[PDB]
Amino acid sequence: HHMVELTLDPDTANPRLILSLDLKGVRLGERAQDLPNHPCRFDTNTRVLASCGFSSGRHHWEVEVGSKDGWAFGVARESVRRKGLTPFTPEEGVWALQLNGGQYWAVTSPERSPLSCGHLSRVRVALDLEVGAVSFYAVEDMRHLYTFRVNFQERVFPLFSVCSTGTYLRIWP
Amino acid sequence: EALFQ
Repeated sequence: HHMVELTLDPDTANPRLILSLDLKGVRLGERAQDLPNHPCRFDTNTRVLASCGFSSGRHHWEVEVGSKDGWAFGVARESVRRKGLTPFTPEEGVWALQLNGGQYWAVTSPERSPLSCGHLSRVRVALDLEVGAVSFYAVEDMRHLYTFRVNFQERVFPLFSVCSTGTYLRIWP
Repeated sequence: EALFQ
């Protein structure tokens, strides 16, 4: 299966996040790193982008997910706000799944959409900038989790967020 | 809980 080779972009990462040495993994620490505050860096929300974004075409990757609450992942428009506390909503240009309250959610607004998908281990993300959609599938049977249909009007970046300790996200391949 | 997501 042809998947994009992605690495987490340390210049974007919230300083509380810990990125693995291979730049595939992210979790939350309780120590803020002393990092330079670039305009691209998420200074309050616990977010990081991949270093690669996309303006056209179709792209796949997979995300290995922790069993416990605290993560959300998907894609963000490049213009996603980086500074101060921002909402985690489609209006803010984030299109994500989340594990919170021991429930899986598609992060719709104003109310999140609870998913009855069973336990998740690894999720395939299918980003389609030709038709305007981002879809999520559980890898065991490729059951469909959710599709956001979006007329994306800018470059779209893989998005990861971890807002509590005790969980993680990891990029494959 | 997810305020900072």
